[PDB]
Amino acid sequence: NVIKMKSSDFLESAELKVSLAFHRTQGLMIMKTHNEALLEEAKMMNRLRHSRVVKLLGVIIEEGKYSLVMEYMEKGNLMHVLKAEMSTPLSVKGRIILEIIEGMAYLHGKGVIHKDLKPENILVDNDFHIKIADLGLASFKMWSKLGTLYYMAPEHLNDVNAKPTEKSDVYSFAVVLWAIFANKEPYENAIAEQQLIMAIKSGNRPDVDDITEYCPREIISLMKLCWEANPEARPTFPGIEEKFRPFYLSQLE
Ligand SMILES: CN1C(=O)N[C@H](Cc2c[nH]c3c(Cl)cccc23)C1=O
Repeated sequence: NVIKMKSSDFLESAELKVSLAFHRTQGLMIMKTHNEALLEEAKMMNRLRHSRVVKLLGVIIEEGKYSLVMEYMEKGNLMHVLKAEMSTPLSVKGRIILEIIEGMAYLHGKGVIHKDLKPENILVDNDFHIKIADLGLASFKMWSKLGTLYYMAPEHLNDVNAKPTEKSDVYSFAVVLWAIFANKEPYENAIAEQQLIMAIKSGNRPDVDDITEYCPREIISLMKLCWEANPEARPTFPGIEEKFRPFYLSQLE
């Protein structure tokens, strides 16, 4: 069940519009700050309970304040971790890839298409374990009513009519795979938003040759399959896991 929280249960906040908040009992939490259906959508999102998914612990529904309260991941997002001293060994990277696949397969099993999967939505703890988050509320309908295109499937670029599918998340994952090995955002040479959109829609993808740090040939083949222009040519997350998991256990531990 979802917990109705009061802003009096918090001692102070600091904007990391997300914010770190200190609860007087449950400790550290993240706070992101139609009255009736808002709490039912909170109950629905509170059902997303998995080890690789940031849990919605509670909601603040007060006169003037409407906030979503989530579990805190002490290291921040994936990109910030990757750029902070690029020591991150290959076996840890492979483990992060496997955890992302597991979280995405869980979400799709609950009928949830993310739509905004990117390193900014992959949060990290002190042991380098990850959880998928939806900080921009891409998967919300009521709560959302009250460099980002790098991870967007070409079918949605310049086409808002296109219904997002489970294959839209597979494409985002493919670009996340490239970013994990490159330790940076793709398309550094792109000059304009319009040219980048048209280049991607015409077949352009992140530079596979721009990975100075070693990346196994099998992972490069996987990202090339996941970022295929035809959504139907992309594999599903359990299909990715069925090939990645045995590679991870026999080559990366
Ligand atoms: C904003 N928010 C989260 O990041 N985690 C919780 C639960 C949640 C809702 N939608 C999610 C998606 Cl699409 C991915 C991971 C967690 C969630 C939440 O409310």
